[PDB]
Amino acid sequence: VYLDRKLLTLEDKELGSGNFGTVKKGYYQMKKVVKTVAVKILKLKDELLAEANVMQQLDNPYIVRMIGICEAESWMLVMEMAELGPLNKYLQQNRHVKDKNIIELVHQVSMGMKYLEESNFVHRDLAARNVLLVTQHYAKISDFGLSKALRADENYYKAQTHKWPVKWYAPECINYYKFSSKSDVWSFGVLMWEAFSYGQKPYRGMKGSEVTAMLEKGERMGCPAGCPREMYDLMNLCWTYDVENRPGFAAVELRLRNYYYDVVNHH
Ligand SMILES: CNC(=O)c1nc(C)n2ccc(Nc3nccc(-n4cc(N[C@@H]5CCOC[C@@H]5N)cn4)n3)cc12
Repeated sequence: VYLDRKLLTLEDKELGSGNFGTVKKGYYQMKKVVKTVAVKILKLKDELLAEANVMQQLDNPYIVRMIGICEAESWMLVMEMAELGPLNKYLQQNRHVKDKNIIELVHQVSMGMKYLEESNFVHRDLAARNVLLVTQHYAKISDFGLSKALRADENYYKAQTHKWPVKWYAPECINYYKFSSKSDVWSFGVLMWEAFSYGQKPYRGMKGSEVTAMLEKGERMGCPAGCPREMYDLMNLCWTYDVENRPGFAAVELRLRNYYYDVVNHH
C-alpha cells in the first residue's frame, strides 16, 4: 500500500492537470524489473486516500491497477501506466478508428462496470476522460475520487450537498442526490455517445440547466454519425428516466457482448 519514494522516479514534464492537481509519468523499481507508472499528484488528501482505498479493493482487467500511495513532497497515487491515455483525447486525435473498435472498447468499459456493480461500488464519474487506453484495443476505468462503497443495507449513496459533471448525471442524481450503479448506467450511455462521436463533448453549447430542461421534456441526444442503430438504441436505454426500468450493467454488458461478436461475425 505504502511505497518507498526512493524506488519512485518521476519525469520532469507532466502529462497534464485534472482539478486534483497533476498527472505524471514515472518508474517504480519493483522486485526484479522496473514498472512504468502514471502518478496522480495532489500538490483533498482525505479524497486521495479514500480513492486509493477504493482502487486497492479492485481486481479486474478493465480497471486501472493502483501500485500504491506515496507520501513525499506531496501525496501521490501510483497507478500502472496505460500509455495511450484518455479515450476522449485519443479518439479526437485518431478519427479513423473503426466502428468495430469503438464497440470493442465501450464493451470493455461495461465489463469493468459489471464487476464494479457486483462489488457494490458506485463510480460517480463515468466519463470518456476517465477511460484510459492501454492499447487501441484495451480500455480500463480510472478516476475513483468520487467512488463509494455502498452500505450493506442500501442500493444507493446519498450525497450531503451537490462541482458536479451535470452532463453525465442521471435525473435522480440531480433531483434526489441519489447515486447508484443505475446512475453509472446513465453516465455509461453518455460515455457511449462521446466514444461514438470520437471524443466530442456531449450537449454542445448547452448550460447544465438547459440539459436538465431537455431531459425533462424527454428529449435525448441524437445518433452520432456512423453509429449503428443498435448502439444508439442501447445508449437511449441507458438514458431511461425511471431508475427501476433502466437496465443494470449485467444487461448492458450482455447487449454489447452479443452485438460485438455479431459485428465480429459479419467481418
Ligand atoms: C492529465 N492527462 C492525463 O492523464 C494523460 N495525458 C496523457 C497524454 N496521458 C497518457 C497516459 C496516461 N496514463 C494513465 N495510466 C493510468 C492511469 C492514468 N490516470 C489519469 C488519471 N486522471 C486524468 C485526469 C485528467 O483527465 C484525464 C484523466 N482522467 C487517472 N488515472 N493515466 C494518462 C495521460
